[PDB]
Amino acid sequence: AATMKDVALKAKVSTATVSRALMNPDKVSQATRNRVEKAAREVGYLP
Repeated sequence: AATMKDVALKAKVSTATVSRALMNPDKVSQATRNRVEKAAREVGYLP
């Protein structure tokens, strides 16, 4: 019962990134970007 928000903290992404992920999902670092994609399937939750 995880959340895309909880993952941000786990991957120390950025309160703005995860928040922008719905506005402009093209600012995350390449490396951090690949992790998010995979991390998204794991949690499979991103309202």
